[PDB]
Amino acid sequence: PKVSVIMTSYNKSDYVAKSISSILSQTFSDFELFIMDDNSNEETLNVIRPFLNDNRVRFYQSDISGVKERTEKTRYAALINQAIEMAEGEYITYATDDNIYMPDRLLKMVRELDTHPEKAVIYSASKTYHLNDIVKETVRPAAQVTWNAPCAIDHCSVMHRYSVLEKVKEKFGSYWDESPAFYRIGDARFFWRVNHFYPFYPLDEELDLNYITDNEFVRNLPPQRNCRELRESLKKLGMG
Ligand SMILES: Cc1cn([C@H]2C[C@H](O)[C@@H](COP(=O)(O)OP(=O)(O)O)O2)c(=O)[nH]c1=O
Ligand SMILES: [Mg+2]
Ligand SMILES: [Mg+2]
Ligand SMILES: [Mn+2]
Repeated sequence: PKVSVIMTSYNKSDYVAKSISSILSQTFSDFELFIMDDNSNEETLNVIRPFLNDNRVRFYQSDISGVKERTEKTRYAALINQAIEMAEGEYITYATDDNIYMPDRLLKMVRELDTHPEKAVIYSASKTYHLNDIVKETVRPAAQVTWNAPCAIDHCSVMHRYSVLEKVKEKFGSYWDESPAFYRIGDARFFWRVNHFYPFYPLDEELDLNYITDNEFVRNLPPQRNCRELRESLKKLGMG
């Protein structure tokens, strides 16, 4: 397939169907969809189950269980890294169980990369609906080429050439960073790695959607490193 969509899933029974469905109904149909479930509850598994009937879905379920295992690594990064190793697509993109793809997302992103061989990483604008019907709408723009993606661009707004992954692994030893110190902003940390070698090219269109309302787990992670740290290191890096 031209595109490998890598989605992660953990206990979002009320939302995961809409997420999956938004991918399976894309106008661009030449993709494989990895559903990397991190050993979710019964309710979640049962919502996902019918979608496994779609011949494009490649479902993998971990055996992870308990606070030690959930806090040993940034789980989604480990899952994403696993999927990357199995991916057959020329282009790679990410999805989650709480994010919705707009119908022409894959089509528009694939066209951008097909058309511009010089661009390796692209990103679109993203929209979040704050609920309570809608009380607030937040848009994350995609107006400029950027060498400083961390915390400015979301997990779910990017597509890149597979070849990007080689470079990243060559320097850092892995693709996404599994260190649990980057649990809250794992996307930013992976974008930080990519930004050592590639700028992110914009698609001034809103192509993904989030809905939001306007623990022994938290207490067992290491101190969390933050955005500022990443942005300053890239500014010092001085690639742009
Ligand atoms: C907590 C956890 C999340 N995940 C997945 C669920 C989501 O697809 C992804 C991000 O988690 P999420 O809870 O959405 O974090 P955020 O606070 O950024 O919204 O990680 C796992 O795979 N394993 C886990 O143990
Ligand atoms: Mg061009
Ligand atoms: Mg996030
Ligand atoms: Mn989320």
